[PDB]
Amino acid sequence: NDIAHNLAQVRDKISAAATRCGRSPEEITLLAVSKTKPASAIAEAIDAGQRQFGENYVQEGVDKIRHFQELGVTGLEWHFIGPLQSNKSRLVAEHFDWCHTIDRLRIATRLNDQRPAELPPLNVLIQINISDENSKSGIQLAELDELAAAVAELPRLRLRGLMAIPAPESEYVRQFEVARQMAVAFAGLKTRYPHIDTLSLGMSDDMEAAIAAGSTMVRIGTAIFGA
Repeated sequence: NDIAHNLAQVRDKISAAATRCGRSPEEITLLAVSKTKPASAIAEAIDAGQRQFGENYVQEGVDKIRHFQELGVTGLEWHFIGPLQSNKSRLVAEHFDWCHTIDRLRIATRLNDQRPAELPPLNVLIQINISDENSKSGIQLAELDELAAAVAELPRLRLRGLMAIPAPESEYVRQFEVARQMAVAFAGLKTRYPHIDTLSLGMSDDMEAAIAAGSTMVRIGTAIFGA
C-alpha cells in the first residue's frame, strides 16, 4: 500500500469521528503502531508528517529510536506500548518518551530509578485490564487509586492518564460501554490528580466507539503500514 495515503485516510476517519460527536479533531492523537515494520516504513511515515510512533518490543524500538536520532530527525515521540519486563526496563527509561503499560509499582520504580535526570520525566499511563480475561496485562479498576498515588510520587515519571486494550469485541454497543467504563475512570482520576490528559484507548476496529466515549489517543498499525 502507500503509507502517506493511508495516513491521510486514517486522519480523515479520526477527524470525522470527532466531528460527529461534537469533539474537535485536535483532541485525538494518532499513535502510529510500527511494531514489526522496518525503519524505512517509519521513515515514509515521518516524511508524511507522522511524529508519534508506538513500539511493542524494547530492542526493536530502541534500534529505531537510535536510527532516527543519528539521522538527526527531531520532533519525534516514541511510546512503549508492550508489556515491560524488569530486565528490559533500563532501555525503556533511557530512550522512550512515553510508556503506556504501567501495571505494577515495581516496574514504575525501576523506570524512575533508571531514567537519567537530564531527560524530561517519562510520561506514563497506568494500564487497566478493563474487559479481557485472556490477558495478564493491566490492573483492575479497584486497584487504580492506590497505584496512581504511589506512581505519582516518582519524580522522573509523569502520570498522564490511563490505557486499556479491551477484549476484542464486534458489537458497537459493547465497544462503547467498555470504552465509557475507561472514560469514567479517566474522569475520576482527572479530578484529583494533576495533568491527567491522556486516555490511550482504541484501535482501527473500535476507533469510533473509543473516540465517542472520550479517548484522546488511538493506536493504529495495520491501517497505516499494512499487514
